[PDB]
Amino acid sequence: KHLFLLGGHDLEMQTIVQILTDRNVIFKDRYLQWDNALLSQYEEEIQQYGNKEPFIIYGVELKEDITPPTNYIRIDHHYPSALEQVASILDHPLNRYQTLVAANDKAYIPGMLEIGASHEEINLIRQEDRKAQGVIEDDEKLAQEAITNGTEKIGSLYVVFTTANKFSPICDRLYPYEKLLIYTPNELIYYGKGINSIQKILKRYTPISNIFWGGGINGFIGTVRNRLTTNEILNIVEQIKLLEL
Ligand SMILES: [Mn+2]
Repeated sequence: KHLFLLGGHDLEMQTIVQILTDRNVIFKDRYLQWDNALLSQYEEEIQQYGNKEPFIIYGVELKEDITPPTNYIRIDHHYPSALEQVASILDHPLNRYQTLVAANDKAYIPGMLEIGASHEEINLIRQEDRKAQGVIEDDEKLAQEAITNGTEKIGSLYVVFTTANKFSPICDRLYPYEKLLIYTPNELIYYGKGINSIQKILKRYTPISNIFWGGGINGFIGTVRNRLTTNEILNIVEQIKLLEL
């Protein structure tokens, strides 16, 4: 008797829920999100089924903050994706939509281009991932108005002013880009090349406790919402634009 505990919600997890549902496999979805994708949320299930023989508990991208039981199998990324692993466990053959979900999860748009995604499949997967991540229609429409009316190109840098709360509707519509700076009155995020030079600027204005970053070709660096004043953000924006001279 297999039991799945699900973690952070994205297109993959939403595609996993659908496969589990169509294979009649029991799962508990606590509508979790990356900020709280912890094995601790499921202690009630861990204490009912854990170490009991007949049950195998699969954890799907669950952070193991408490000690897992003996009948726990971890499903995460390191190499197959959680969707592929779950699909091998269930011997479910992935359809085209599902192979594109897996590719998008592993490698964003380049991963879909490598499997031969048409332009309208990429848009559809991108749109469906943004919905599954909680982007509301308003941010989509604010991204279109920001791109159309508040986007200003300087050197290789895209600079976008917006009142949106989520920025993926902007990123996905401006891709491919080399440098992208998105700012609101309350936060800014920088995407693309040169994150370390942007790092010097941000530290001149805030502790590193309020800065978040990720490396690589899809690298980014930004400030946590409302941790900088609007005046400080406006000043930081100018200094980033002076890096293009
Ligand atoms: Mn994944």
